[PDB]
Amino acid sequence: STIPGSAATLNTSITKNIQNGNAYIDLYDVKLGKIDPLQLIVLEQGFTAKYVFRQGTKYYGDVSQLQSTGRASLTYNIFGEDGLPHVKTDGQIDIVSVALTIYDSTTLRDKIEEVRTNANDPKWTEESRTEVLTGLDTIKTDIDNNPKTQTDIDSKIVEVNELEKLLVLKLAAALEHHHH
Repeated sequence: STIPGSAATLNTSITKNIQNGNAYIDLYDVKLGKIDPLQLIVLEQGFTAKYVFRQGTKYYGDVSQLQSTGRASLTYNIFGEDGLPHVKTDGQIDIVSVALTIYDSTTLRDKIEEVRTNANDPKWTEESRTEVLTGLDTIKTDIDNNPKTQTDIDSKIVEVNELEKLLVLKLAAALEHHHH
């Protein structure tokens, strides 16, 4: 919840990015400039924070530099008004470390739009179109609102491919409706 003596606390109300006290960032959102890591914490008056990501063998000071998915860390270094690190009551430097999952819904989102476009072709029965769009809407709502791992993203791509196979041609339906 809040590290004893720390001037910062994780903003758990930002449920797209914070779950179970862990952070998640979707590179899709990053490329749209939608993610400001500073908005994920609440700071006491008189203190500032600078974030630093560690991923692989590199530190990154700008969220826009994240380019690979996987596990990483997100740290907020906390500074007093003099620009120096805050030292807490307990004699330790004030830093807030958060486990980070980086994922990318970009290909899933493209896939979803491709199936949507396909499904909207009037050659498909309305009943199959509707079932397919319903499944796509469920997935899209989920990724819009809820953080995922890349494994989960990849599994949803498979679900989307499978949904697309539910489309039925009006031609096929008209010939099933025939009687000899």
